[PDB]
Amino acid sequence: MNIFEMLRIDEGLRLKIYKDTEGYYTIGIGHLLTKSPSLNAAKSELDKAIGRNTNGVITKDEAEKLFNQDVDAAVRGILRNAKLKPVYDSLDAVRRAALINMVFQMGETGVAGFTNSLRALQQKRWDEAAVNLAKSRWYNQTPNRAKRVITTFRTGTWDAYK
Ligand SMILES: [Cl-]
Ligand SMILES: [Cl-]
Repeated sequence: MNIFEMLRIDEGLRLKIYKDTEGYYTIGIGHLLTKSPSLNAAKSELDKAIGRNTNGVITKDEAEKLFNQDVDAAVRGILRNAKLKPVYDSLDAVRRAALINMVFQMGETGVAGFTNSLRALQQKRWDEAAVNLAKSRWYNQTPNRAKRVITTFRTGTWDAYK
């Protein structure tokens, strides 16, 4: 298992514009298009993203290309974030994947704010981190996905995804 596979399971794959868990227009494998309430605005952001008039539909290859960029951007924002990088550098391969998942989902800023959980992860206090991560709007809005990531940090295995 790896990051791609992991996120592919958490986000799914949709080839037409859809609303995410927050009601925002999205496409592909969790590619957010816009927070605006307008489908037209979504369609425009979509064509700009793919470089063609899509009519709000893309192909699988196109979804995968957006995914590749998105995963890459997430890793890179982790590496540039002064709060995130030290954490990521301290972790093993499997837990690094869980930090990337959260960043993909919530954005770097959102993640950099789990101050307390970051500190526990960095100190390798697994159970403490897991408990703290659960006290979040994140866990209350998307509990099954959050439990999966949390278990990942707790155990350092892919068990939650098999
Ligand atoms: Cl260490
Ligand atoms: Cl809470």
